Amino acid sequence: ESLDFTDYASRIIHPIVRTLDQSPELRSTAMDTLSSLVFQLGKKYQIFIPMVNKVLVRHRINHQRYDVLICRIVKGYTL
Amino acid sequence: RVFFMDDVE
Amino acid sequence: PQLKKDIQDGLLKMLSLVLMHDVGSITLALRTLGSFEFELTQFVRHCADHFLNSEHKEIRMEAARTCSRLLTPSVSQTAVQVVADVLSKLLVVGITDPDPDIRYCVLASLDERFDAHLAQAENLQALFVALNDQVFEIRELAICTVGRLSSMNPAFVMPFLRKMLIQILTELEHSGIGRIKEQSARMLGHLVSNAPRLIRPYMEPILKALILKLKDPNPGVINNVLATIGELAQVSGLEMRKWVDELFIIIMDMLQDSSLLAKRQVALWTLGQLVASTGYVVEPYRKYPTLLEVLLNFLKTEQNQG
Amino acid sequence: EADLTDWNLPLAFMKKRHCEKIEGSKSLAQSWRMKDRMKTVSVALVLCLNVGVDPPDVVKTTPCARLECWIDPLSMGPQKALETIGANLQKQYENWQPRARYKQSLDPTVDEVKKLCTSLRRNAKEERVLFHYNGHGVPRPTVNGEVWVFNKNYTQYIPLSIYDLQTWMGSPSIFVYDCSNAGLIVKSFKQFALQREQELEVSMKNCIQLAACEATELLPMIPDLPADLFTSCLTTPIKIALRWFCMQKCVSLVPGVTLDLIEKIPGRLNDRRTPLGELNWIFTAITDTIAWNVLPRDLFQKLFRQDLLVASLFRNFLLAERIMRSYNCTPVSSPRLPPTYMHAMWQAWDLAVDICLSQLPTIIEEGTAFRHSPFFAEQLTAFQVWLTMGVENRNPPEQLPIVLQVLLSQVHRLRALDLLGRFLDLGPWAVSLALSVGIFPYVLKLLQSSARELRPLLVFIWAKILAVDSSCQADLVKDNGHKYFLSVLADPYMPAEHRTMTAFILAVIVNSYHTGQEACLQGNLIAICLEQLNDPHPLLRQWVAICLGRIWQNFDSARWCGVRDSAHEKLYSLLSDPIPEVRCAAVFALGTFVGNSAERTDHSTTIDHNVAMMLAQLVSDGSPMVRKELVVALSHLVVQYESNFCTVALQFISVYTQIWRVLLHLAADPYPEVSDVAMKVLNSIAYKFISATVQTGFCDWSARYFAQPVMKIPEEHDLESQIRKEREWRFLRNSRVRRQAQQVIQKGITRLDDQIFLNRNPGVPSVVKFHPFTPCIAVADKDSICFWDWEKGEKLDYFHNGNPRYTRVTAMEYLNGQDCSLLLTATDDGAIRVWKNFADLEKNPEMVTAWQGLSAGMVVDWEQETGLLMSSGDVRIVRIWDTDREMKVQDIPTGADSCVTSLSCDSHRSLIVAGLGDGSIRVYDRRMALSECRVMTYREHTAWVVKASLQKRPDGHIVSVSVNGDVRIFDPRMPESVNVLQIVKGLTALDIHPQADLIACGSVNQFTAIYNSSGELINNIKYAISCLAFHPHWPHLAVGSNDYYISVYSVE
Repeated sequence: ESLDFTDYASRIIHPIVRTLDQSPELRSTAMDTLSSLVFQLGKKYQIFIPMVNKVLVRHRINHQRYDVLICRIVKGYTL
Repeated sequence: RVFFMDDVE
Repeated sequence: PQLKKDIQDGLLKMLSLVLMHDVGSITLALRTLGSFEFELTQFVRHCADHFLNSEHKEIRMEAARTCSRLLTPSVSQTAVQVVADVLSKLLVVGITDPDPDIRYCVLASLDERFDAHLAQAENLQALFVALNDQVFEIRELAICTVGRLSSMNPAFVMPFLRKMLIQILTELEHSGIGRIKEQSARMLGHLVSNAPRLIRPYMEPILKALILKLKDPNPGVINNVLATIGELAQVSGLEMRKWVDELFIIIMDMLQDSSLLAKRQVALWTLGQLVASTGYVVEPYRKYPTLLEVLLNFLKTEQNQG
Repeated sequence: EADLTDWNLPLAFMKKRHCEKIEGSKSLAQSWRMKDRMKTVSVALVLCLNVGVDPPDVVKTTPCARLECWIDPLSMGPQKALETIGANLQKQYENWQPRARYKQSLDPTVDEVKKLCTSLRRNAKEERVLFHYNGHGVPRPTVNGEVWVFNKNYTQYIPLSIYDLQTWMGSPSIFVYDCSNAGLIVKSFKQFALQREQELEVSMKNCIQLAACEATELLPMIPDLPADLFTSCLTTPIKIALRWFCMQKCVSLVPGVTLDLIEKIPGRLNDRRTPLGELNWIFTAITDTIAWNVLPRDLFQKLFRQDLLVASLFRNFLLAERIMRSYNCTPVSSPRLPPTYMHAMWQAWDLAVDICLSQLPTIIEEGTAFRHSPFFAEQLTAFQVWLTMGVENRNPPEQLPIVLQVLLSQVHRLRALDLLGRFLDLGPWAVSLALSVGIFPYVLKLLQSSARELRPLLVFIWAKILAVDSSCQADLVKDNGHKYFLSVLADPYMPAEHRTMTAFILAVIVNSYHTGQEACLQGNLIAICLEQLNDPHPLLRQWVAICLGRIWQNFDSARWCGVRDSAHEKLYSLLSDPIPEVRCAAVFALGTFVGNSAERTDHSTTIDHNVAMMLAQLVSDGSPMVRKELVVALSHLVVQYESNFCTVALQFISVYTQIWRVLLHLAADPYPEVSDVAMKVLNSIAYKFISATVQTGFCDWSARYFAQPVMKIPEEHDLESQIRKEREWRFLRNSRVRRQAQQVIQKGITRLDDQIFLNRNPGVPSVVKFHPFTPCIAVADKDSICFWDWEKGEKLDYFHNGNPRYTRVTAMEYLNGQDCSLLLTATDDGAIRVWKNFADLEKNPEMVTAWQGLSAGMVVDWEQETGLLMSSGDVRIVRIWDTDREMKVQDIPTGADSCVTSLSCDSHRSLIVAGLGDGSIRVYDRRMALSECRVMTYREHTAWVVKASLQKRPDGHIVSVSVNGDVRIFDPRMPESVNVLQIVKGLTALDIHPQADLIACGSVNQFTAIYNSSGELINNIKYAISCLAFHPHWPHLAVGSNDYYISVYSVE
């Protein structure tokens, strides 16, 4: 919320997807953190969309806020 | 204007 | 080469027949396609979808190597757009792939041949994101590539490299960890080697920080610091004549006796680099009378050829 | 090999005018225009500093913060310090907005504030008024939404309701708060605005608010920073930025830098060449860059482009937000701006600041020459790198505001203009974005510069601008920059391309704009255009003609000036210009010159009749586009003389009679569109309103050329284009077909009796032609054109010629048969038309061009290599149409009463041989004069010559066969036939194959005799055989009897 993470996107995202793969228990918390990170990044997250979406399909993860943020980013709408 | 332009003749 | 054209046509027809349509055969076909030269646009676009929809790690890495080798012929706006899209897909693979080896291979494949396309803003942003990677070696390769691009697009690279230099310097100064400090010194050396123009104005603070690190009471960190000092000597170009005396004192003090964890090889190499860069000749003999004796004794003591 | 022959083949009827439909590109809704220009008339500076007394709410530290507006209050006494700080703050605000009424309130009362606000509102009722507040010396604002001020005795802090404050103020105004809890002020203001809105049923967007801190947050108390931090950032962004930079750890990168050095920095904020001005310029560029990159376009225009003061305030507000973030303070704006502290441009800002201030120790002590920072050069290099690959409509480059900033100065003005022009060359979207960013006023001011090196860049940029948006003509006239373009155009040393661009700009300026038309008439544009009217540049001539036509558009003064300059006589020359586009432009200009007679003296009537007669001879123009322009010009003529044409028309139910006959000829045009337009114009005459006038899109069609990119390499020249690879594949296939045909010929010719297929057609097959390489056969019927296949054996397409019942399709041709072939259809009356996409799956029949020719049936002999087209028939003249120029080149007399039954020509030579009904066969050589064109004239037949074909070999033999069926082989170098043969007493049709000497003869008794030139019997196939054809390469023969049956034969 307060800092900038445009530089350390990979160092957080790769552990996040790794944790999602390795632990269903922390799926909700990891997804919330990922959604907050995507909101902070904005259009910079478009690189990570395919891999993370594939992982979500692989684990049937359906989060409202992350999905709506992804939809807004793909559509290009800013809010 | 909004910005000062110099050296225009 | 009585009929090289006929041989190439037959080989291309065979490869087209094979690729028109198991896993080991596909791996062999990819190795063959990337091995030697051929005469290839639709194949590149189709294998672009192939490696995306291939969950086999071996297939993905073989396809990445084959794509890298096939893109060697790199004016058509259509073809330039095709190459740019393929390179963008290659970069998104080399950034988002969980496999560190595949990402490392993709980044290594990005040679000087892709400098022109890689200089674009999106590619530079992808590299900037990639620079903070989990794999330290991938970080070194990324920073080397970015510094190599500092002349093509200075406006986007020099500020980012300045920020990364600041982060590396504070890491070296504050982190009391051998591994972290060693990685910081290695990154600093790579930055010095690859971006002399950006670092030349900042030669003094970097040299002062390295000197302060040297005066501190792990062999890897000190060796990396010595190597970075040696590179900075070449980069500065006589601009460090003020500190050559202190550098000589420290290097000679650590050079005598083998108790120091630093290897004598890197110490001798960086002493030579300092001598070459600063033009400091004859005077060190007078200032330091044991220097000649130590150098001659190294001929009788050390056994490595280097 | 035979590839070079295919490569150097002109592609007839394959260009911009033929492929692209002629029309004007639709104009996009350009919203880049500024809706209104607001001005901050007056500035209010309320300073509740309370010097010498600390507010009870906050107990400051013993050092605390004592710098307010860079003044220490305790040094010079309370009242003197208060007055000095007020004056200094007024000066700081004047630095950004010198032209404003500044009234300072120093610890005022509620009544004083009320009176000041009312007075300032009365001074500027409909303009923005700045209300600056600094509540450092008063307690924090209450949750109720009140601001503490001083009473008369300065003994108690009297609250002031925000609702009352905004009641005193009007709608257009801005507010700046410098207090610990300005977030409370903003929240209260928004809540009270909402309350006013609720009350209004039974002034929020207009109001602008800036806040020093969030409601919960407090102002920093660090001794090093000034207490008046937010206002210092909003007023002196450079000074506070330098001070903040000299406090960060980054100073370790440059030792020997101290606040004392920062204070003694040389330079001013206005002199950009000085270090301080350089820093200010770089900071402004970076802040505008961040604003444009982050904020949306609408908010960007509303905030950073509406007025100077608001733009400066927000550009400083971004820096204030970034600096305040480091001290746990969040500045707040009434329009919520997305955070901008993380943008990468701040790293470039820090790098530039460090580079610039690294030289200060040498500047002050040693006194070196201050070198300019390379920041702008690097940014322009990055913009160039983007442009290098930025063909695709990817994310817009971040350097457009930087380009705008660089355009102001001169050191990099030329490079910036060059790069901006290259960027605008990309397409309409790039130019629209450049208009959005606010490049228009600066490129308009660039016209005042007299530097001759800027002329090409400026003219290119303005050509693109007018190509995208046409509303800039009024602004160009207002600036009087049209004189600059006149001077550019009147310079022969200027390259022809830039002069063409200048002509296009001037034509757009006067495009249906009276003020610009009369301004250019005053500017002597007619004479300048006439001077460069015959320039050896087709595009320049076309656009000069278009501009000249546009100048006298409903403007009698320009018409009179052209009459004085005899512009019509000089413009008559372009009517014979080889380029059809130039002819169309000249016809448009002449028609417009006619259309504005407005009933002048008899001289006008005479010159108008002369123009009508001059335009009447352009009826025999191959280009239907030029004929459509002739129709428009004749509509102008009609509307000028409606009564005369009505009388002439009623006469038939001598100038106007000839024009009416010309209109009748234009009505009966093979081109459907031109025929429809002419028929509508003629019908408008019969029922005799202004709605009948029709304007062609030719002008905007030509204008579209400047919209498309030009600087880029054409796709055709590129080696790796898919189009070039497809062309190479077709060439390879053609070469293979030729080689296989040669191999078959060398092996000899065997008996041909194989019937590939037998099919039935709706109509009688008149003429059959095979596509040379693709397996498509064109079979023409009385009212349809059938396209069959001899391999797939299926019907592909069924066309309708559209010719009247009496007329009949006589011949057929495949233009550009090597690749991207066309179909030439020549009717017996003279209607010649071109078909495209005739045998394609995903495309329908298309008619590229059509034009009446001449005016046995009609005979045609196409020559692909030279590109010449010749048509012959009942007329005693053989016309030579040039498809490149769309005009007849030569009209050789036949010198015979009988009609031309057949015609042929030899490649690389002028051996035009034409058969005749009487039996005699003439030959004509066009190399000499028309009277000497005829070479040999031998008469050895008395019958209609069925086919006077000629062999492509250098020793060309004319195998003439008449209705008598007697074969005679003539030669161009001999006066008598070499071989005489008699095959069939009554012959109906015959065809010959140049490669294989196989003379296929017909017979009324179903016999098909296929003999040799020597007369050796080969085949007599047993079934009115009125159509036979041979494949140009393969030994394929198609035979069609009286019945509508088609066959294709092959030699095994």
